[PDB]
Amino acid sequence: GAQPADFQAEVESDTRIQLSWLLPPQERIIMYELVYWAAEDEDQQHKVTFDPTSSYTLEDLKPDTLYRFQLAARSDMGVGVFTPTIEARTAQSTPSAPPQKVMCVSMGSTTVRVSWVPPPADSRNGVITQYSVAYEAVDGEDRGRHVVDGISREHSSWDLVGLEKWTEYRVWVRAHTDVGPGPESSPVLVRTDE
Ligand SMILES: [Cl-]
Repeated sequence: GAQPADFQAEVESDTRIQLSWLLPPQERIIMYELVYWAAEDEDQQHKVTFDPTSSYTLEDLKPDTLYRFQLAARSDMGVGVFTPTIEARTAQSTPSAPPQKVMCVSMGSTTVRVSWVPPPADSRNGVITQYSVAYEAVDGEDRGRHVVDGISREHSSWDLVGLEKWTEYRVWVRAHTDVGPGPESSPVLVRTDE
């Protein structure tokens, strides 16, 4: 079939982009071939073939990723040439994995230093914009969770202050993008001095 006309891409979400084009005039269209790839990894292309239609929503894409697309039409006369490339970028998401390497060390009777590294690069789904640290006493009177947020992305540690003396705490660390919070780490236990 003829090169598809008015081929366009619309971002729908962090994982979905809708492609659309014109139905070809007076052609016995049989199927379409959609070739797509991430701009950052142009050696890895994907093709999906499908029955005739004028729109296709690609799903399960990677968040915050610039994608490129080309479309070809197969008619009873065979497959034609591909469209020029078009592009669209999926939205960001929240992180899909916690901060890694979480450690806690007592720094006195009422202070604990929490340290971490960012979640793996492929699970950030956007630029990491803040961290939060949650803590909860294991024993003692206040058994509630307390959360410190707004920790800037350049921090790799944070001091929890004002804790109770000789008290054990659970500590969890969580990453955020502009979209919102990701999951928190598995808890690390730490006890204050004296
Ligand atoms: Cl929390």
